[PDB]
Amino acid sequence: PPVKGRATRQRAAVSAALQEVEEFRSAQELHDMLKHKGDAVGLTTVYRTLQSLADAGEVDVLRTAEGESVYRRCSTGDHHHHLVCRACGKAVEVEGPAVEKWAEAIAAEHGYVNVAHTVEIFGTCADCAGA
Amino acid sequence: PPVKGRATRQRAAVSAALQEVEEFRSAQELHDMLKHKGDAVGLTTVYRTLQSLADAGEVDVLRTAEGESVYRRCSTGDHHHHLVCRACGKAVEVEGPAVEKWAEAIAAEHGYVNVAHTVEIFGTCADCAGA
Amino acid sequence: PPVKGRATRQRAAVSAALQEVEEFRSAQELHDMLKHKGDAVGLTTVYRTLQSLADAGEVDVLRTAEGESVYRRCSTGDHHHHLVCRACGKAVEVEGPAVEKWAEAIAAEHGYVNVAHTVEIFGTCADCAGA
Amino acid sequence: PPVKGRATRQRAAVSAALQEVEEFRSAQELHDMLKHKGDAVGLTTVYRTLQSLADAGEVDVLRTAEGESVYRRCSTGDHHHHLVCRACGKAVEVEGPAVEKWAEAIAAEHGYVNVAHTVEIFGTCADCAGA
DNA sequence: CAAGGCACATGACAACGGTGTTCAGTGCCGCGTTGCCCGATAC
DNA sequence: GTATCGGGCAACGCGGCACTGAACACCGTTGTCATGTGCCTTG
Ligand SMILES: [Zn+2]
Ligand SMILES: [Zn+2]
Ligand SMILES: [Zn+2]
Ligand SMILES: [Zn+2]
Ligand SMILES: [Zn+2]
Ligand SMILES: [Zn+2]
Ligand SMILES: [Zn+2]
Ligand SMILES: [Zn+2]
Ligand SMILES: [Zn+2]
Ligand SMILES: [Zn+2]
Ligand SMILES: [Zn+2]
Ligand SMILES: [Zn+2]
Repeated sequence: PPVKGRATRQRAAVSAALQEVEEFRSAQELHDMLKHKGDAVGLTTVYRTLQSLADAGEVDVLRTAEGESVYRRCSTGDHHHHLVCRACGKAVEVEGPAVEKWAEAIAAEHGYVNVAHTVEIFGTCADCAGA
Repeated sequence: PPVKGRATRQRAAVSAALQEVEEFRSAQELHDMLKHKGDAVGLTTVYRTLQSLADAGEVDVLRTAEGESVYRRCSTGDHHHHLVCRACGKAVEVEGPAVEKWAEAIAAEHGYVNVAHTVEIFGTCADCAGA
Repeated sequence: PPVKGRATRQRAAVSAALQEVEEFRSAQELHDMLKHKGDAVGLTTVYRTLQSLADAGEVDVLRTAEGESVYRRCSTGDHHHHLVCRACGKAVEVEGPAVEKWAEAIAAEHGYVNVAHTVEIFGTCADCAGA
Repeated sequence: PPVKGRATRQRAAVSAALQEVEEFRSAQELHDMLKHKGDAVGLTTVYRTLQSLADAGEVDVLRTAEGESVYRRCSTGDHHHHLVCRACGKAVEVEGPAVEKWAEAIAAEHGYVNVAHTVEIFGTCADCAGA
């Protein structure tokens, strides 16, 4: 995820960290990892870099029920929904043509000016269910 | 809106406000409406009664971008999703058989033990765009 | 370390950590220890409690060369001075009456109506020098 | 006022401004003085040249309560402790042998390999007390 | 019907855990500059 | 042989834009203390 602005070690390090993690992680959880790495990127810098890469669309952003937003790096450039397990903290990338068609059809039925479908699935995997 | 908690004048006043407005409203906004009525239900009372109704199932919960939870009363007890306009705060109930099937299919392919899917569409109204 | 206002678990949690620690530590450093302890006090909560305890005099505060203030609970509330080992991150309490008298005499020569005398020492122990 | 860095017009201007002031001055404030003179020396250049002079020991430094760095040029080459009035912002150099001996003695019994003793006094002068 | 018996209730505070804004302070990549450094010069 | 002269010069200056460290501010939610309101047997 190349940052749009002039490259610096801190922004490059957060970009590398997003590639290193394949799970949705909040800024506080990522900043703690970078502090343990010894990179020295500040919590405020981690917030600014995560927001810039997410605005570019390089990293996907999701919100939990608690209201804490989480950011993950996605291999697929194309838009897709996600099935996420809270216990794993990891998400699966899946895209639905039918759900997208249903959202457009619902917008057509109500004559809504624009469509911004937000389909997200939250389920726990069998491995986490086992204890 | 039947409330599981012991019956009191305060619970009835907030329940009346929920029935009065179909559109999603924040707990603070509902408290302000009760203050205007003269019911003067306490903010700590409005927050507790809204949350209690939600666990019972009388009210449905949604997340505004600002991150403030909003509560509305729904006539139908069947599973449904909401097509809501952020600009006008107007919510219309929408149901799709295909979205249920797609969510079930993603859960089945990944073999997650328990899965619950939350879906909503954000669009402006044709009347709203009209000037 | 007591806080003047009504006590809560979070105020007690930061106070317990300051009593447990025998060295000066920053708000961010103390917060990471508490997060691992599972107390779950927020960084803003760590800052508000630390500042209140320091005002009471329960915890003595020293300013580091970097400029990030570090807080520690001293053995006695009596006035004293500290010699800090940078490698240890811990200090030894030593007070000189003569230095206070010297500061008072020179302050009187200055003509100051009232004066505040502060002394700090930065060094390293013989054991810390060995590597 | 010698500068370790290669001599140039900008370095001549910052050194002259430091010579003119006999009180602790913020690096940004010295830059403000230089633009007022019309020297138009760069702020980044003012910061690096002040740091080089401080490393040389030509101009002394003090850490303020806010934590910003202030630089004062001193007539006396020999070591001393600055008594800076909080109200005036001006410092009079006073040296005490006893405080140095006390710091050395406590460090020696503690067994510290090396120690640096720093003493600062802050008070309002009788003239400043007058209003 | 009213006093008791008891509970659940309320509300006003007193708190808080996120994410966002000021800073002095410092990366950076272009510029410039200065005493040195040499090659002449025609005498 | 000296000496002043033009010009190049490469290892260094400079400045402006740009971006970063902690400490601090906001805002929807509560956790903790007290008391008035509601009902049920017992009289
Ligand atoms: Zn994705
Ligand atoms: Zn989609
Ligand atoms: Zn799982
Ligand atoms: Zn509904
Ligand atoms: Zn559904
Ligand atoms: Zn609309
Ligand atoms: Zn102490
Ligand atoms: Zn003292
Ligand atoms: Zn040591
Ligand atoms: Zn000095
Ligand atoms: Zn004064
Ligand atoms: Zn001394």
